[PDB]
Amino acid sequence: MVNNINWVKLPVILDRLLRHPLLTDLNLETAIQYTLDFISAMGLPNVYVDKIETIDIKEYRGELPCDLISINQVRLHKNGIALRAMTDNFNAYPTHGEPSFKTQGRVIFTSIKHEKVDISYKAIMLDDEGLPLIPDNPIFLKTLELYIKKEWFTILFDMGKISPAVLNNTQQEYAFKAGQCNNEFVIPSVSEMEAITNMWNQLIPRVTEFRRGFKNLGDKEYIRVH
Amino acid sequence: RLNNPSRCHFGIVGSIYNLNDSRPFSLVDMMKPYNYLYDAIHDRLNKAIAS
Repeated sequence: MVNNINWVKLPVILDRLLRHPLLTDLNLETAIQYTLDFISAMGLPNVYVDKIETIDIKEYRGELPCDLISINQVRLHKNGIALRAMTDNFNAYPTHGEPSFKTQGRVIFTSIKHEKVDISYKAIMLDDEGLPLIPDNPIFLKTLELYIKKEWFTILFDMGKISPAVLNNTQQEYAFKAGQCNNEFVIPSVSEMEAITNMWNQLIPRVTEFRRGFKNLGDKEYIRVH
Repeated sequence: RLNNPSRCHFGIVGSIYNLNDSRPFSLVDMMKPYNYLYDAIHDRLNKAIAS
């Protein structure tokens, strides 16, 4: 992403929506739900807060943080070796290898009995109130505005309180701004293209940056001169 | 030398492989530009191989 994620409070979107006379029954309560829906539907990883938090494994099981949404990595605390996805169907079940993990709810199922594991996860940036905090990018703001307007107009169209042409226009505009917002947050910046370039050109390919925390992924590959 | 008392020199004997009282244009001199072009083009080749 080229631009920086400067955070602003949620009613910034209600400042802009309520300019429309047909959206004056919208509320913070509705904006919260539709904002969370938009955040998930776009799935942008720059909108989440990166956190690292250690936990203990009692026996092939560990308690997971409260605010976790998605895991970047899990690794062993003492070695630093990363874990992979668990493909085993009988992990801690005995009868009569490398470490891996599997997470469903508040519980992470590892293949290790008693160790500390480090989890690098993504959460939502919250407010002084326990509420979501949105980027102030006017592209993001316009796209979220258009998302909420599209949902409200879809309800009102299901009633027959909006013309089909009005909803068709709203859907067209939301679709274009959704694509544009997707490209805004995903296209790398200059530093991210230097990292991608140093990942791309290897005379000797590097294929083991998962073992580390992808630390050396964008490190330049130097060849000595002979 | 027998007849000339002024003819003398040192132990050093040699020659310049030059043309008409000029500085010598050696074999390495006349192969060097090609070697530099070879090195540059092979640099492009290696960078292509990496990518």
